[PDB]
Amino acid sequence: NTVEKVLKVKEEAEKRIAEIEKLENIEEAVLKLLELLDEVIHEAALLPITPETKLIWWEIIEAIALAALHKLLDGGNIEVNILLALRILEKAINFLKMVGMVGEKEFEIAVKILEAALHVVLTLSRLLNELEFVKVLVEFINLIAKFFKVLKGEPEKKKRVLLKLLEDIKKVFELWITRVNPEQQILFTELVYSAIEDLKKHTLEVLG
Amino acid sequence: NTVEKVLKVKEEAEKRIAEIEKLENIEEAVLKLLELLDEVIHEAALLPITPETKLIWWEIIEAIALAALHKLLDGGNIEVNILLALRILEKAINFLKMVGMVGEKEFEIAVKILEAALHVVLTLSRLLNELEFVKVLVEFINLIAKFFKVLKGEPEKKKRVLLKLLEDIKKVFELWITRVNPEQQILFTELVYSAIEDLKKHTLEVLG
Amino acid sequence: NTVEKVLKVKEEAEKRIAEIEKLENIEEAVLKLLELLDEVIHEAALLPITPETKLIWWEIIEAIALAALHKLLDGGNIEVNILLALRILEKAINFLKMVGMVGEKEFEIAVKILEAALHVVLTLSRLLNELEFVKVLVEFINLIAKFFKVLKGEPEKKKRVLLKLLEDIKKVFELWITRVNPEQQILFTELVYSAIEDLKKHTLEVLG
Amino acid sequence: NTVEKVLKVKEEAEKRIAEIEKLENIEEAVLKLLELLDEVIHEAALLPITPETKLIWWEIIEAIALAALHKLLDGGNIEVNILLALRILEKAINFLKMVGMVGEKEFEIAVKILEAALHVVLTLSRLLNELEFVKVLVEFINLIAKFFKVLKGEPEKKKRVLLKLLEDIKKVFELWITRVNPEQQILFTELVYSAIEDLKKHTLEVLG
Amino acid sequence: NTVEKVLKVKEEAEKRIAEIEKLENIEEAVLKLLELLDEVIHEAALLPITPETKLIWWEIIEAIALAALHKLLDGGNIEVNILLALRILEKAINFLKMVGMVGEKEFEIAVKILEAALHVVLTLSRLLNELEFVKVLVEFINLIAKFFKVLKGEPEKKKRVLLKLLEDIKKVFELWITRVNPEQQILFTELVYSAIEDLKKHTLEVLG
Ligand SMILES: [Zn+2]
Ligand SMILES: [Zn+2]
Ligand SMILES: [Zn+2]
Ligand SMILES: [Zn+2]
Ligand SMILES: [Zn+2]
Ligand SMILES: [Zn+2]
Ligand SMILES: [Zn+2]
Ligand SMILES: [Zn+2]
Ligand SMILES: [Zn+2]
Ligand SMILES: [Zn+2]
Repeated sequence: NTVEKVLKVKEEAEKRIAEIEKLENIEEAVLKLLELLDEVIHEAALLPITPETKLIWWEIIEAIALAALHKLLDGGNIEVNILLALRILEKAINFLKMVGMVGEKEFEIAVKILEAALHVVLTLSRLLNELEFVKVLVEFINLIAKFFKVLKGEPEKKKRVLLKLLEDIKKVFELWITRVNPEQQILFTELVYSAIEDLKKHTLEVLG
Repeated sequence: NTVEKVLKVKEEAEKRIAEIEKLENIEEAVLKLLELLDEVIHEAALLPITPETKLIWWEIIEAIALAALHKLLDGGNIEVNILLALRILEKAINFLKMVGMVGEKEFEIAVKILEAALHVVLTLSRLLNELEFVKVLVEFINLIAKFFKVLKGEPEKKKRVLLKLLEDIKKVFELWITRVNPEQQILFTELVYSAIEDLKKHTLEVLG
Repeated sequence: NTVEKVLKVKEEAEKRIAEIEKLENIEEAVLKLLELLDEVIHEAALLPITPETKLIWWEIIEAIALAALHKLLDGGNIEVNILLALRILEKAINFLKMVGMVGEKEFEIAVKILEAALHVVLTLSRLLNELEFVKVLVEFINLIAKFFKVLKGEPEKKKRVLLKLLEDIKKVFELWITRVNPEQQILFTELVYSAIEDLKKHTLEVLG
Repeated sequence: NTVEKVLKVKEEAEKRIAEIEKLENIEEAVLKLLELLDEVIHEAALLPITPETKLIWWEIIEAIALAALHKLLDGGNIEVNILLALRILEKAINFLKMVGMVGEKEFEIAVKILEAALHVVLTLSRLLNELEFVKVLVEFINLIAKFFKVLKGEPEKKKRVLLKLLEDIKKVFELWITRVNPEQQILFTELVYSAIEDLKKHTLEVLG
Repeated sequence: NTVEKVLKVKEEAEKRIAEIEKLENIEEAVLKLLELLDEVIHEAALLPITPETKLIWWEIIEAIALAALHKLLDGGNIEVNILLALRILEKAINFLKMVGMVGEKEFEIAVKILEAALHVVLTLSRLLNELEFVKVLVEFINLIAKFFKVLKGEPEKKKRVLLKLLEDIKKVFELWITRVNPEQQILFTELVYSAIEDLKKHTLEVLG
């Protein structure tokens, strides 16, 4: 049966997650987690999707992704780690496209993954240069736009989630901007606020 | 009749624009929009131009170009996006050459395209390095000189448009220069101001 | 009986695979595996195909091909190894042609062989020059088009497999393109995206 | 017998240490000490480890490491010296991995090396910029996590050592933070306290 | 007697080594040393091997190989020198094959030759381009796999030697990777780490 295959995949994935967790070397652990995500998504693509297996696939993806993000917080190069976080998010979005329609549980899981990735990215970007920080900010805003355009749901819930993410981003940016001299302050504030407003317009038209 | 052909081209172009707008991947969307612009210009070159069809052709070009520029604001690599904006402007200038004489409506449309490209370029160049920023500035000033050399119109209107563009450039540059140490400040100020003065001279002699 | 002959061939092939695995020199090992594959295909052509023997033939082909691909990862010249991987894929496609109609198990085996070849090719192509890398990419996209044109199955499964392969290719290409200067970036991006869209068109029309 | 070989190695290492101490140029001395450490570790890996030779190997490694760290305090480029301290610590951790089980004396020696490296790193990082200082802090916290993950011992002793190291780090950080403006203060305090809490969690789970 | 012949070979080999050492031109000296190695191996193949003569043959091979490697460090073309180091290693491996069973002294000599070749290769590859450096790394990892597959010994000693070699390679690679932009960083890290994991799997299966 298909469900039996999915739970076998889940068991093997948890075993591999424990094995990687016992690897004592963070740089070679995140790559193994990414390869595990790739294998899981390949297996998911092999078999046809059904409502009962969607939740199990989402739990597998959520476990692997959260483990990988926390490992990204545990040492390495900052820019490489930010790139890896964005790539994990992109793989999640591709799986979202493949799985099609989602329910409330899948919506919650996807929002959890997005929120964890956002927190990791903000924590890591606190240590970048000015141009790199603002570039990472703009890139993540565009990624949020893509994620909300692919993911479907009731407009009110998506609006609330978007507001929460924007408040997180704004808090970090308003703390960070005080170090960049009053003219670069104006430049970066205009750029970031325009990006946020364009994001709001895009997702609000998506809601309609 | 030529007019029905041009309106059919317009209908097809709007249909393709909607299709591209629903493509969820920005990097593949700008390239498709540029390809659509190329096909539209090839069709325009195929049939001979008349006063009635000029306006319709300009609306098609305006729609495609504005969509492409806004998509350029929506994610990608900064330098590639700036190059693509300059490419869209150059295609518009080549179409202006092909058309020949331009009236008031066509002048207004072309000025709008130029202003949109300038705003996109400034917004994106805010995130570049020093040398790359100044190189982009000089390149866009030269592009403005070429655009005003090709385009014909009343000297006072062109003077007002040129002054507005120069004020935009000067505002962005005067905000940006405060971050580059007082000697590089003198170097870049000399270079940029000389470029602007040469642009003024060239366009004022173009007025004739 | 025919089935007895097929299992005799299978046993001989496994014995030869073990012998080659104990050969300690990779360049001679891949060629010996290719010769074994040729012998197996000749034997398959000699006997008439039946539904029960199709699975056994596919298992033999799968074992030999996966062993040869993993050996291709284990040392040699990069370009020769890429060519050998493509040759193994082409031999599998020719066997697919000779066999004809396939079930779900044969579909899974063929997709697994294709994915193993794709991963080997991407890994080996990371070390090529710009032009060679893009040439290998385009050649493999055309090979994927041929493979999907020859292989028959339900449109949804083929669409999912194609999407997964395209995501893999886009992953590697988007990591690689950041080293080739913002103008070659535009050139290669246009070329590769046009190739991918043409592949999508061909495959989707094949599905219908 | 292995033992007399190990004391030969010890005699040669001490002779080379004296020779390097008489070299009057600090940049060439740290590199020579690192080469000597590499040679000693190669010799150690050559022969199989025994309980009696473990102590002698640890005394040799402790002598070389302490000499190299003190030489790192005696002049050079700050960032290169911090990097070299981290690499000495990483070599000690790799030797910990190779040896395996560690007794009380080896535990004391390893903690001595770790504490010396920490004090050197804090002293040198006192002269860095804000971003570089906080990056070095986070890197060393992750290195402490790796060191405690590899090294085994009674939970209470490891807890006490961890508390001592954290008090050292916190004292230096609380002195340093008063110079970075009240908003960057909040940013860096959040980041550093989160890193310390993660370190505590990881180590305490390792103890269990 | 055979032993007398072997010591005659040794005496003339040392005489030739001194003559070559007095040659003042390194390019002609490495080729002469390689020719001397070829002559020695031909002589060794001429007479049948015995337990007593194996050690003497290994001392001759070790002397010639170490002299040739150090000369490779003393000037020439970087790529040609790396190739020549690999050829010296391959000749040593072929001699290992022809000799057969290996004791502890021969194991020690072979490991020393391998380590000398590895250090020469790392030192010379420090000055290559990105693609050439990674290609040399992958080639040497495959050569290490071949060497450990041909050479026989107790699993623990081979495991320790392999771990030391991997730490050497990782040290050089982690110093080098910081210059290649964060996306090529991910690409090369995935490639190299996968190669190292495959090497570990291969030799650990060989140990069993
Ligand atoms: Zn952690
Ligand atoms: Zn939040
Ligand atoms: Zn937008
Ligand atoms: Zn304006
Ligand atoms: Zn292998
Ligand atoms: Zn894949
Ligand atoms: Zn001192
Ligand atoms: Zn202390
Ligand atoms: Zn020399
Ligand atoms: Zn070494």
